[PDB]
Amino acid sequence: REKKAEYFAKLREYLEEYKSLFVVGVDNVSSQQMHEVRKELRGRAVVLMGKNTMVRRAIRGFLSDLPDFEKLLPFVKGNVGFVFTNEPLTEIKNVIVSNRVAAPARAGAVAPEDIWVRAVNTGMEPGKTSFFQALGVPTKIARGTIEIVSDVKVVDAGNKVGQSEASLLNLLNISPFTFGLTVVQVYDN
Amino acid sequence: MAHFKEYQVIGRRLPTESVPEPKLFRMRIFASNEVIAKSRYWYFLQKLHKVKKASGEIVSINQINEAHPTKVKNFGVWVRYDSRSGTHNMYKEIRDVSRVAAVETLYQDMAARHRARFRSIHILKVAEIEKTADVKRQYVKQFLTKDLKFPLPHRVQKSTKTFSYKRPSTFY
Amino acid sequence: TDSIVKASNWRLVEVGRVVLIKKGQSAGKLAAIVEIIDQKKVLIDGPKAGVPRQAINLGQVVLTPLTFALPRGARTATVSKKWAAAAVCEKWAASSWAKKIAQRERRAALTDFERFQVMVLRKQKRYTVKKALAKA
Amino acid sequence: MKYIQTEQQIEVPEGVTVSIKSRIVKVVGPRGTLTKNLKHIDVTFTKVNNQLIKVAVHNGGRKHVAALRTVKSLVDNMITGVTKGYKYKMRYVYAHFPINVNIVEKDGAKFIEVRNFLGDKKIRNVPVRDGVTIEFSTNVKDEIVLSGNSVEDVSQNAADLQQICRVRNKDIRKFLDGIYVSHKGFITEDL
RNA sequence: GAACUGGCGAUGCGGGAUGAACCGAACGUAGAGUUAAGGUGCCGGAAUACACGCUCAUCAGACACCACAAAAGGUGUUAGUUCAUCUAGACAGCCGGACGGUGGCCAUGGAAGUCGGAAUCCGCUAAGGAGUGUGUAACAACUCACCGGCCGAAUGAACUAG
Repeated sequence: REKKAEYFAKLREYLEEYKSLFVVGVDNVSSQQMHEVRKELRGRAVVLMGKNTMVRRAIRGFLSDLPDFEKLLPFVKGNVGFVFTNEPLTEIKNVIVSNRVAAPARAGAVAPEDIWVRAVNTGMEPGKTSFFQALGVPTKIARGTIEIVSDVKVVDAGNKVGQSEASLLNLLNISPFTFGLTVVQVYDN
Repeated sequence: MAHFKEYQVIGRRLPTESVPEPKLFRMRIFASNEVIAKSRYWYFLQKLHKVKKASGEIVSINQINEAHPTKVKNFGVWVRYDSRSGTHNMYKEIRDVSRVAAVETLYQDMAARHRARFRSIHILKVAEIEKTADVKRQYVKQFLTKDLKFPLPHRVQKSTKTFSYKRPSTFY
Repeated sequence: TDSIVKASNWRLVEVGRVVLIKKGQSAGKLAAIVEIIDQKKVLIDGPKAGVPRQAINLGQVVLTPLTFALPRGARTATVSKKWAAAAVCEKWAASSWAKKIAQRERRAALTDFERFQVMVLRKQKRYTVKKALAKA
Repeated sequence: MKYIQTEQQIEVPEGVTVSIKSRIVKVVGPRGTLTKNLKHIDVTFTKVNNQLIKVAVHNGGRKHVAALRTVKSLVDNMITGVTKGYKYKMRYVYAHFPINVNIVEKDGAKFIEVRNFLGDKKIRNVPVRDGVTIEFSTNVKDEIVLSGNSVEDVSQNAADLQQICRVRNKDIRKFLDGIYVSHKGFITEDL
């Protein structure tokens, strides 16, 4: 026993006094969205959707790691992760204020509503946006006063995204789709 | 050639007036007749030591006999042979009844799976393995367990006569 | 409400099953399988029948449905004693195969006078059978 | 090499049962009956005691032994189907031209019509075979569900439909409007 | 063109769609057993026996000189060579790793992980990277790496030739 102590006989043994519970599942989301918000108070969060080393655990049986884990006891198949966090949830709405410049999401996912935001002039040259033959964007300009000739809806929810349609369209510095709740349980003993 | 035999051979490399009593070399070789046996022994001696048939003698030949022909035996075999691109060094094992039948099966197996005619094979050793849990290959490790119950279905059988009324079956 | 399967039971090769040969030096003498090498080659024994101990290919041998308990790797002194103890000949000759063999042998061996006897007796049997079959 | 004797266990519950001819197999259970012909490789079956059927083969190569577990999969899957039912949920997706699907009986045939698929205007027909039914899924938008006992018939029908709803001569990754499976399960749950 | 022997227009043919030159072989009339450098189910005179292998080939393959194949390759099938793990029980049933450098340089009102050029380590030591690709011509940059939940046995990698 040389390296295993640094995980079992070190971290868990020095923090075998936790009674919090934050069970989350990354089914299909931008991983860093949940990761940075689990962090920010960095150094107290690490995903550990584990593996099957419980035969060895029972061989060395003297853990008593989480007695509050008796709820999904017939779920020995892709179990949730033994992650240790004891953070508060009354911090984001008072301590941190006026961020407003975070990074957008993957840029490409499906939006909830069909919205066309009005574009303001900036004084730049046209870029590499000569790929729109399929559906396109019929528009007309007349010194700022823009006029759309026909509307197009591209896709609904429940379908994967294209490849080269996220270059110079969303130039407002807005995250297109984070806006959701993904969590299995949030308890304290 | 025919069904194999095998002999022990002893040569001497005839003496000299200044250096009498040579060292007396022995080998044991597999063949079909005493003549080709001694010829192939001389061939191996040519290859492995400096001596010539015009400068030697065969001091003894003996057609040995295997001891216990009743006991089925597990024989490991080492061989070095040449092929259409290069040479190799192979090792196998066979469950058989005697060493002559072992080598007879080995030559057919090599001619099957490597096209190694008799003119390109020479055996290094054939030894016995006596205990269990020492075989290696899963085409001979089967028949060691207890109770080898199995049929061999589809019992075909020919007919000396050319015609037949009953339209036979193949039960067994 | 049953899960029926027929039988799927055919005759096997196994230490103890007496066998019969068809072509070779001995030619038609029972023998007892004692050991097994691989799919084709084994060694058999039949000392009371007078065959030596040797190895024969299974294609050269015919099987039988009789058998009895044997230990592996035995030899003549044991297999002959077990053969005599089981007394296979008490039931083999009683079986409906050696009787047909003896029938073949006698029918091939008998001569002209016996043939004429069999002819007249076959006329007798035909008469007797057809008598009872005609009326009823 | 040359596995002289290799077998595989297969279980059967008490409610159902099976009868094997020389080469034909016939399962019967509460949901119904089923039959199948195995004149393909000829491997042996051996009963043990009303619950355990051993499939077996003797002397063969890997090509000859693979068929053993193949027929094990066939038989245990089909008995699972006849004792538990199978179902396939497929979905519709459309970009701008919504689909119009319907079921139409005529001469005891029961075909399915598809319309407004990328603007076509003459019928896209597809038939259905016995032992399987379909109902348009209520309280949910743009789905269909096949449900049956066997698996080969229903999977083939679903594949036939999802292959018929194909398009050519357009962009190869922009157009993704058609029909495709989504869920594969049983008519019952955990039984 | 030529040396060596056995062959030649003028030199007698088994094998094949013929015979100088594909092996060159020496010749009585009725007169033995085998073959000249032979194959046998039928082109028929003769054994549809014996032991292991490829063989599905949706262009199979078939007997010397003779009437044919190699770029480059095959978890298609058999047989081997070598190297590392296993009853101190690992594989195939899902995850992520962004502390300082990542705000690193081009005539002092603006350049946040190399458009025009050098460089990829440390204290850290189960997480803990200046990155194969990287939104206005960087300021707002996401995916992935010895670690971690039941059962229970052979598996993994690289080569060799039929």
